[PDB]
Amino acid sequence: LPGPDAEKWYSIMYPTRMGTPNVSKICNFVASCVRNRVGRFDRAQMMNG
Amino acid sequence: QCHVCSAVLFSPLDLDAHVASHGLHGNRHITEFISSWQNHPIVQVSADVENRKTAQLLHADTPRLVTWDAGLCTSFKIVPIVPAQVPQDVLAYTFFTSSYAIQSPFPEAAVSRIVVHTRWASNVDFDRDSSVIMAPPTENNIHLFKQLLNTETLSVRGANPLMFRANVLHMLLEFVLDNLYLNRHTGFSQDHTPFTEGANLRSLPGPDAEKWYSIMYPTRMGTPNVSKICNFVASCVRNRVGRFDRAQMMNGAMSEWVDVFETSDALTVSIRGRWMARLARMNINPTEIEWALTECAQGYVTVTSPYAPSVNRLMPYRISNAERQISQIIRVMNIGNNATVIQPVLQDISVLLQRISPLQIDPTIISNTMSTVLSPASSILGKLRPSNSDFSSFRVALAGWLYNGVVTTVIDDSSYPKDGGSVTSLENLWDFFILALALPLTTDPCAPVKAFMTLANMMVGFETIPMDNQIYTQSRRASAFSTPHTWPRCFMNIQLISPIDAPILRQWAEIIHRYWPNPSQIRYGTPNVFGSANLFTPPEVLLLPIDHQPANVTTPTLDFTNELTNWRARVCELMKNLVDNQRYQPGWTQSLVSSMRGTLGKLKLIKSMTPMYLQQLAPVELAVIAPMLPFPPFQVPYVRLDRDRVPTMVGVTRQSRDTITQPALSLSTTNTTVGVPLALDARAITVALLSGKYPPDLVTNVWYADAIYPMYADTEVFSNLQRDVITCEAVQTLVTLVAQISETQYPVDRYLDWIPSLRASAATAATFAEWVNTSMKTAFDLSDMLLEPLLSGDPRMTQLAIQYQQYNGRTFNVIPEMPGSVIADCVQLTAEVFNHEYNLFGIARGDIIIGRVQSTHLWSPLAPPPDLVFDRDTPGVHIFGRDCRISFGMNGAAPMIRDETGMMVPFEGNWIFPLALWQMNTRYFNQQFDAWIKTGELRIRIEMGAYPYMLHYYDPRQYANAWNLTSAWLEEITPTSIPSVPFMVPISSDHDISSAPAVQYIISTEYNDRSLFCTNSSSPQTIAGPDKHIPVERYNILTNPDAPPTQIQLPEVVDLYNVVTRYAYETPPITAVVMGVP
Amino acid sequence: KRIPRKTKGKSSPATAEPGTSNCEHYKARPGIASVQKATESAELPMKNNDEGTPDKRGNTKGALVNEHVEARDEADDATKKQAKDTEKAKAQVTYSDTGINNANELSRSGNVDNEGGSNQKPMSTRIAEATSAIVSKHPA
Ligand SMILES: [Zn+2]
Repeated sequence: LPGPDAEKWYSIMYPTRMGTPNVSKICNFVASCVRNRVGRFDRAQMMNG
Repeated sequence: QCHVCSAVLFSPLDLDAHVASHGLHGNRHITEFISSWQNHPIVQVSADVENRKTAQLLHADTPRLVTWDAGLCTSFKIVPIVPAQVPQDVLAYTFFTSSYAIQSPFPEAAVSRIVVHTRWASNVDFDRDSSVIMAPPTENNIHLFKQLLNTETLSVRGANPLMFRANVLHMLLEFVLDNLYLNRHTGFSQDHTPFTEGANLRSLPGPDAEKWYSIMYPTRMGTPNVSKICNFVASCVRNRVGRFDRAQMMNGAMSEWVDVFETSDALTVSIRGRWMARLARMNINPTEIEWALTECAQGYVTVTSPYAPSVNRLMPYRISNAERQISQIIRVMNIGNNATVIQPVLQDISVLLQRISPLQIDPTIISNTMSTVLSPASSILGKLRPSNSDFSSFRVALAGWLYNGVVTTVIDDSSYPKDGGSVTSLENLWDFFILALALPLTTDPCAPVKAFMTLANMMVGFETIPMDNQIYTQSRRASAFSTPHTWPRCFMNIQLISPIDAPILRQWAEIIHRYWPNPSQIRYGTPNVFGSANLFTPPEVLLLPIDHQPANVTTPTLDFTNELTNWRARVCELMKNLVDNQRYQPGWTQSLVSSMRGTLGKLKLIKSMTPMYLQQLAPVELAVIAPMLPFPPFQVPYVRLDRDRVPTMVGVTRQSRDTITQPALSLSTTNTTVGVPLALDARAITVALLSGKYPPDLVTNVWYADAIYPMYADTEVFSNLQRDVITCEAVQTLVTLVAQISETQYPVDRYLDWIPSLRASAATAATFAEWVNTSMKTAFDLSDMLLEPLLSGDPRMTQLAIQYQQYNGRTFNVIPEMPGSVIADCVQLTAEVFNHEYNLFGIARGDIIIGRVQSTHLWSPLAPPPDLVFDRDTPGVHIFGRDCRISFGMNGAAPMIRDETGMMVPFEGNWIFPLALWQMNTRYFNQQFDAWIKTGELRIRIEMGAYPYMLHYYDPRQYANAWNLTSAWLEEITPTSIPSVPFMVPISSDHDISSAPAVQYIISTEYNDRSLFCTNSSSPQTIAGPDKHIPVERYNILTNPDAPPTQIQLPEVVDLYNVVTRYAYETPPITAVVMGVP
Repeated sequence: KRIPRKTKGKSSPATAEPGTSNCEHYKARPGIASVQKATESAELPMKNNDEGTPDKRGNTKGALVNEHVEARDEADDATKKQAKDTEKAKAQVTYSDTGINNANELSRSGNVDNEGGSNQKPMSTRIAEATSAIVSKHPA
């Protein structure tokens, strides 16, 4: 997404992308989450380019 | 002069260079043409040569296929790693007073490795500048694996492990693309050395010849001393040296092909053999060339190409329609609704057709015919403007017949009558008359509908016709009938137009239905040799919306048989009927009937030769021009009036026939018409039709024999053939390579699966395709476009295809099945070879194990003892998934980490980590684990699949610790980049040495040290350290006595001593003698 | 003999016979010169349309403009070039303002990517910003 910066947004948007090194509550939740639900999964492409 | 081509030479001593083109070995040109009736030779040179002294140019961006090579064709050299010199018992050979020093075929060093330096020792006339060069394994080579998409990473001295496969594939592509050379027949020399007595030897062009014998002839040195090299030499045979056999086709005193024994490698010799076969099978004959030209000239010009019989001549100009059509499709996609692309082609063809055509247009004919001194005889003359000499619209319309499927020529909106119009106004009637004679020459799929509806519009208010719905009244501008789905039922069926209500309009519809011109076709080109790039049509026809006839200039000018003259007469008679009784011109205070009828008759009958020219001679000129065009005609069938069979859309498909994917229509289907629309001014076309004369002395044989010669002396078909060959090769290579990194459905057998990679997306595939395209372009030395339109829009394709649809949903899918491609086949072969000898390129298969090994034993980490390694079947191991959660242990408790099964284990034992685990969080781990690996019991196996490596040789008699290197690697493996795995291997020694402890941490799981050539090459034996003799199986044809000199075990192991075929062709320029037909 | 490279690569007794004559006597009606000039003009090859293709780093080449707007602009440019070639202030053949409603025409530009998304931020910067979030640093 546009703006002066997006590094914070890449972490806020996708909770299940962070690594799981600890045994903290956030880490436990991320580990309990499902791995294959991130970003786009469907699209409607009609014309090349 | 020369008695072969009747060419005049100023200096008789330069006749040898001229006859060299005909093929006579007496004692830079690309095309040489001679004219029979005149003294004006025409020659061609490439577009960038010199001051261009009265020579034409070859503007095609031709590739360079025929490239020679005078040198040994090996690609793997042998380099020393740790040099060492030893005492010798024999120093040199002596012959009377003189003495000669001993030379060794292999470097005398403690250890030796095989690296890859393609064309390291090669003398080439034209280098392709591509190279795969490996530094010795002691140095690091990561620039070759961070090539393609490691644009931004977190460490400059690292490579992304998730993207190794694309880099390896592109490296193999370079390795096979820069070895496309033909061996050459440089001279030989005898040898009376007491070891190679009587055997011929090859000499290389350069400073010294005796320098290059120890290399390429290992058996020239005998067995003076007792070493491993001497032991290897003593086992080979003494008769497989130098020349094997030659040919009976002697050129002067030197043969024209030869087989020799010298150092080489099977991969490159097979690649060059396949390239030789592909180049040889494309050969064409001068007789074929002359036949093609003489039957392309349409019988107006005959050519001849004399030559001498010689087998050793090569000129690749023969292709197939399958390869001819793929490039046509690529060129069609190149446009992409860009009028700037198509404007120069049409403009240049218009100019060339105007220059060639004998028909010259002078508007003075109309002024003379209408001898005037407002009146209808003056309004028409003021409207056609017989003073403007710009008639480019007529020639552009003529040139547009060749590109029906690309561009549609329509009458400009301004030409139609203003704001509707009424039969009431003289000015308006003339606009209609002008439009009516110029409409039939357009390529618009629906011209007659506009022609009928313009008069229907002008006639509103006087007479009416029925309509289909209350949305479309009769007063509807004819400019909106640009699509076949709007043809009125009254126009498609006359009987609904009642003669009681609309007699004049019914007559107009009747005349359109019967006397509208009908299409035809004409033969052209040479399908036997030049192929055919035409789609949706039979491969030897041009389609024309005009019925052609045999060409004779004596036909009557008022011949009411040709469609154009018949159409003019019918339109004029209909206008006479319209204006005869003055039922449609109220308010005309005079009786202009007489003047109007006089003008209409005087314009109906006129001595205009343009209809005859269009009927007879113009198709001949179009058929002559068409084969030589840079853009071969792309044509869609003309239907005269059948609404059922009117094409509407043309598209290009990338996916396969049996796939269910995203519907991605090509950008060419977005046009409202079948192609890109352009507008023409009907006034110029009408003036051109009404005025035109032949020169007062026209002999068509002389005129065309004279005109064809300059335009055939400057041809580029012979270069477009190599162009589309290269295009087809690139297309196949691209589809195969992208299919091996994306999960497309193309059925290639995969050999590089063990190398880690990711599912390539659209962007990754596009970047890889761009790199492949630019590598091929650089290798074949061209700067124009190829494969570039395929880069746009998700280039995860399977096969190229083009199709067009009719009005009633009917389609026509054209799928040109393509033959094999030597580039892709050789890529597959070198992938097979790499699958077995990956270690030669600096890639180690398997994975590494991290753990403390403090012992005084001497073995290579690449070849470890069995007990040190462990796998998933070893009892007590712990396999780790992604969800590893390190928990601290308080009150003196040991820390715990999460196994894949949910159980927690301390930092001790044997573990199995995927590389992704450490790569994800490399900072948390080494903080927690490095203290337990240095002086602990933790042992970790990191499964990686394939990984680059570099070696660090250490002296085995002194203390050495690899903790610094291991810690540097562990701290430098950040996400999106890994540095090469560091290894610490001992040094082989031929003398007994002492032992010192050595701490090692990184050891390979499986065997990876198969790139080691030999250890202590200049010593009787190896006592301490890794032992390795000279690899016998690689020099198979020398050791194995009952082995034919041709057999090679290429798929398993490359053998670096083979028989190579060397020869010297020559490529004479395209010569032709043009003669005129009486 | 070394053939120079076209484009930069990766690293970067006797008697005169009675028949021979050396004086011309014929002048061609379709002139040799006239035809050659036109031929070399038609002989000029096709223009490359590199718009929309990715670069070495992955950024798509071109200018950020709407697709139909780019198509109309290049149609106008083609009309101007036709007028210049025809050396008249007004061009008879126009690829623009044809009179056929062509409002669905699309021509490649730099606005779209291969993944069907906008190019407001060049791709390399998008990948760099994504990877940045993941990075961690040495413990304080
Ligand atoms: Zn000759």
